Amino acid sequence: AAIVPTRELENVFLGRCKDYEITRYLDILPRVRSDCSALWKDFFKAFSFKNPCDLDLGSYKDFFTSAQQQLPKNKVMFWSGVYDEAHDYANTGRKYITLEDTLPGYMLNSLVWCGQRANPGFNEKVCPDFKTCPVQARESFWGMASSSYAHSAEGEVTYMVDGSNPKVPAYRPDSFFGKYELPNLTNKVTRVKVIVLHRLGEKIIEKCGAGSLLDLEKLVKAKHFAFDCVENPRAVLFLLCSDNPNARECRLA
Amino acid sequence: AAIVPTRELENVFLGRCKDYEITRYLDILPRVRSDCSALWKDFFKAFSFKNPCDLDLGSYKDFFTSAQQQLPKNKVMFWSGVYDEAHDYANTGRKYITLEDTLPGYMLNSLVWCGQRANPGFNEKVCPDFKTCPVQARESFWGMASSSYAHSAEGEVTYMVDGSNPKVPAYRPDSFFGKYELPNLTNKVTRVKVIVLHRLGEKIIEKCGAGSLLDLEKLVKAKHFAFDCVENPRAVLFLLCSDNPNARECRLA
Ligand SMILES: NC(=O)c1ccc[n+]([C@@H]2O[C@H](COP(=O)([O-])OP(=O)(O)OC[C@H]3O[C@@H](n4cnc5c(N)ncnc54)[C@H](O)[C@@H]3O)[C@@H](O)[C@H]2O)c1
Ligand SMILES: N=c1c2ncn3c2ncn1[C@@H]1O[C@H](COP(=O)(O)OP(=O)(O)OC[C@H]2O[C@@H]3[C@H](O)[C@@H]2O)[C@@H](O)[C@H]1O
Repeated sequence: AAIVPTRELENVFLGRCKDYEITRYLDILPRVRSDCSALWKDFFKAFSFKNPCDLDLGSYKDFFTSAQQQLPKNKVMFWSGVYDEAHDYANTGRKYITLEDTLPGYMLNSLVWCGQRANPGFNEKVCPDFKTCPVQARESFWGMASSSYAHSAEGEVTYMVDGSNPKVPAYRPDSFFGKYELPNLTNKVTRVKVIVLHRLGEKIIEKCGAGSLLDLEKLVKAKHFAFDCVENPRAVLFLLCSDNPNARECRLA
Repeated sequence: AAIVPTRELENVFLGRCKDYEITRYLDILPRVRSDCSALWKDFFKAFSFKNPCDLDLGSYKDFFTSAQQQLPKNKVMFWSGVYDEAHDYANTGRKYITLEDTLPGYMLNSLVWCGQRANPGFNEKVCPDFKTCPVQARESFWGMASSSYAHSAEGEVTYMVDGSNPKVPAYRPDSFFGKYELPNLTNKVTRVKVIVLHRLGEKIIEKCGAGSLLDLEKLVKAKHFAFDCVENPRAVLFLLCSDNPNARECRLA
């Protein structure tokens, strides 16, 4: 494990960008004003010719400004600890939007990149363990992405959490949700709908109305939002049951 | 009576190629030897500067010879009628490979294009509907696509079909599957396993052992493959029930 940057970053970013422009999410999400080139100048300038750890929460502000899309009322989803589950359920924009569906999220998803001072101004060979930079440098991209996404959310929002992780509560201030989403939700949000995942054949850790979720309910209420919570709603249980068919909580009548 | 084609077709095609090339199906599918630019050559030369209907089964043969990646033993799936449920089940290469997960597939999926013979060799305004073009010109691309895909399979293959369509038999000789995939399976293939879909709260139309599935079962046995069949296997079913959780077919116990 040495962190390997994405080869041909500009070309890959440009590809993804053009592809999304013309063919992805057309009626689910609006297009952005900026061409794929300017977005690049914007994304490049933020990290290039600077040291890997030489970045703040303001670095990519210009990019995120060009790249923000109006988000559909009531359809915005945040997730913690449940990447595969939340994304199957959200269903590629069809049921809910996730960051990964937005242009910015789509473009940069799974990509690895960093600066250097020497020409060319980005490092194509190696990249530092993120644990070695200042948090605001290491969070500077996806933190600002979350912030900007949460800011744009209107209506009901939905949040999917993991209620079975004995080592990690369903809700925590130190997650990205906790740090960058929940506190950035505007007064154009009305209700927070929490979906709690209860892993098949695993012990239930976080019940709804107790521990960290109650903690969360208090915060939601404090922000003058409406709040509700569900544990394993049907629609979701079945997604679950598909990968673990012979599972107990999937006994068909 | 006529359809609009995909804007900036080459940008889309290349962009896609580079995103596939660098970032998609890495642990799952291998890369091709050709530069993106070369894939764009064999491909454009097929339909370019011709009547929109001047296409046949061989037109794109070089493109499909180029874009052709070996396929992993046993993970290869065909479908007819059941698109979303098939790609849902397959799970973006995790459980099965679809034609759409492959380089040629990925690239052109959903795209609309057509030659004209005047500059620039393609029409950017308008293009023919389905029935408007002859059978071999309508099926030149996706049929040749299906051809190689099939030619390349090994071990167990998998066929998912619609068993609830009064208008269209689960199996057909004149489907893309029956015209192009089936005839081109090789002695390296050993078994064809069918999945019959039975849409929820809809009336069963076809069953294993019968109708076109029996026709099919014989055709298999005659090319010397083992055969197998199942109707709404639990794993499949649960996906279906996630969209219609209220349906009788999946009352929990
Ligand atoms: N798509 C992304 O690259 C990305 C990653 C994390 C979070 N987010 C945003 O914030 C929320 C999810 O993150 P969270 O912290 O609340 O829960 P989280 O703790 O589950 O986020 C971690 C998950 O995101 C990816 N990831 C792993 N390590 C990461 C790292 N250190 N930095 C960023 N992502 C990492 C993995 O899929 C991982 O399982 C979502 O609502 C989303 O909007 C986006
Ligand atoms: N890639 C396509 C494709 N792309 C668009 N379409 C495709 N059909 C088949 N294929 C391929 O042949 C098989 C399905 O063909 P067919 O049984 O005719 O699909 P069907 O379910 O009969 O085809 C459904 C519709 O989708 C169109 C068809 O022209 C038709 O308009 C698949 O395994 C796939 O490999």
